[PDB]
Amino acid sequence: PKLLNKFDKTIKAELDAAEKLRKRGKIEEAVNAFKELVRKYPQSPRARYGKAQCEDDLAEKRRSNEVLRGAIETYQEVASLPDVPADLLKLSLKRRSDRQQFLGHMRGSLLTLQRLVQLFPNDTSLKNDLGVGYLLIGDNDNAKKVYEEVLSVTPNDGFAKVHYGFILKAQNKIAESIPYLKEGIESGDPGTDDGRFYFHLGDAMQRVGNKEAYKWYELGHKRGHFASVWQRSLYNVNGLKAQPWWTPKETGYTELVKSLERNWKLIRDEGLAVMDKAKGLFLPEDENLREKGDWSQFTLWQQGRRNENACKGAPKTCTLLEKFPETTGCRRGQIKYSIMHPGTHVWPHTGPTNCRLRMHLGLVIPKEGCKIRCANETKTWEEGKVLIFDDSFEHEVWQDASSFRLIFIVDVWHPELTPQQRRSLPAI
Amino acid sequence: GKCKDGLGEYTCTSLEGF
Ligand SMILES: O=C(O)CCC(=O)C(=O)O
Ligand SMILES: [Fe+3]
Repeated sequence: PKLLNKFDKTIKAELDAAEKLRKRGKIEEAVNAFKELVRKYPQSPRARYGKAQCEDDLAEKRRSNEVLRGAIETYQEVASLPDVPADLLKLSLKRRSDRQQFLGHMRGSLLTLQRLVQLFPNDTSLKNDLGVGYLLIGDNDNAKKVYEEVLSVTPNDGFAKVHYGFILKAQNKIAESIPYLKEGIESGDPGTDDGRFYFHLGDAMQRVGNKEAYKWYELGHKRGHFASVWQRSLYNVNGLKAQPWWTPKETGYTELVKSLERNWKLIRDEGLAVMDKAKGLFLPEDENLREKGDWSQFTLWQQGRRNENACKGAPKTCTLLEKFPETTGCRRGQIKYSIMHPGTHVWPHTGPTNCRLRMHLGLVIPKEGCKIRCANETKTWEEGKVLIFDDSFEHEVWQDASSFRLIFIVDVWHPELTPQQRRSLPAI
Repeated sequence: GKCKDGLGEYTCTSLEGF
């Protein structure tokens, strides 16, 4: 932690006097002190870094995006001074990149990370941070290149292994991803004890038919990442009643359920008219959840936002649902038609959050061949009837009928969420 | 990408500061 250059050593008493104000929680006094030092010693890297750290603390205290933007600029100013110690330069830009990601400036974060790697090309850990940068904007191709270079220099870096494995799995290279995820988690390196990697390791093992999969679910549950071996969502509010199957009465949404069941044929008829006359509005499932088959969805609400063009194709259904904010305001759910054809098998999986319950209304249900398992219980749909399950539990679907199967999916807020939580939880 | 039915993205939420 060598932070002082030749000059900063001669003014260390003034620098320490300012930092002491910051460590003693006197943030506003600290900012003014470091501002004065910056004004008096405009080339001091330690003074400039002190100003940035005080601005950083001030933004936390005030919860101000505008103050944090100021800190992010001051962190950069440190890097442009002459004679900056390498440790100070690294610390300053790293914090800058971190704070850019916090604000959602992912492109800015990436440029900072590319500068850090150009300045310190032998620093493996900075390359790992850059790979994460790419993963956050969904750029799996560039993330993959970065971790390949890291695994070339240091083959047993456990952080690079799990992220490499995560990318392979996301690219549907299931069997290839398993040794990277497994060895990465077993390395115990910092950053590998993460629920995402246990989730995808157990799932890749389930898909290749490896019984060891449930060992990792149980280890993930023992390490605190999963509520149970069955319930493996990662964006959770703790304490919510956890139960695979729900009756209408237990949810308290009886008016919504009665409305769906009383009016189900109207919902069916608008779904069939879209199939027949606007089938381009049904989009294929795009989350790699199928082993095989054809499965498409026509989405009316997503993240609590009404899809206006979609509601032009199902206007009476959209009018009916407007009455029920417990589903239309569910920012962690959707409302959508779901069509599935014969020969379809949906892999076991869970949704991302325990904050919703998922209702299925049967619209066109073949007499045989269609079933849904949630946890250890298999059920089937009925036309005009609502089924309710918590899709944060492992569930699986088969379509082996002789014709198409159409249902209506309505997500509601978990009933035990308070209104404060419903309005403040980030959308998913 | 968004996490609708599954957990396939590296992150499912969006960061918007404070
Ligand atoms: O049966 C369907 O259309 C979808 C099944 C499923 O995985 C879900 O409802 O989350
Ligand atoms: Fe599902």
